[PDB]
Amino acid sequence: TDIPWAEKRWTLFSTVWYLVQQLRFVGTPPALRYVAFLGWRALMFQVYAAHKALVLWQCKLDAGLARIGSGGATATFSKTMALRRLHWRNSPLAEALYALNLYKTGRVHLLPPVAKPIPRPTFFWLF
Amino acid sequence: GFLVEWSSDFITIIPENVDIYIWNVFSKIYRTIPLSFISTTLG
Repeated sequence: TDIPWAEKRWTLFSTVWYLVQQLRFVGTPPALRYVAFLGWRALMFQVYAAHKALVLWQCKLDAGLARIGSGGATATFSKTMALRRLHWRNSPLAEALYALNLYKTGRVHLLPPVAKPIPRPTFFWLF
Repeated sequence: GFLVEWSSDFITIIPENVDIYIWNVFSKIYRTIPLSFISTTLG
């Protein structure tokens, strides 16, 4: 009941994606799809574990960088930024500008605004 | 006997059950053609 009229555009890209999807849904038996589903789940769990490790590492790294920045005492980090990194709410430019702000003025609590969601790209009858 | 069949229409004598059975068997036989074709022609 709530589909945005932009997911219902008929374009030349979508009449081929239709064939890809119709293969996956009607031309493949549900048992092989189930096996692939299990495998993909296991893979995603491994990837999430890796990403969490990396996020904690980033927290130490920036807590260390704020020390150079302030030159003196500051050693903490921002938990807000850790949680925002875990949920993919930063653009790469925001990360770079935060790193620079840390390196130059400490100021661990000044955070870039937030990333906005990407809109669906459309060209014409083409895609 | 044989004349009531030989002298009437044939789609009204035959039930729909047999048409559904034939269609089901045919459908089940030829339903793996897209995946087979795709996997053949792609090396």
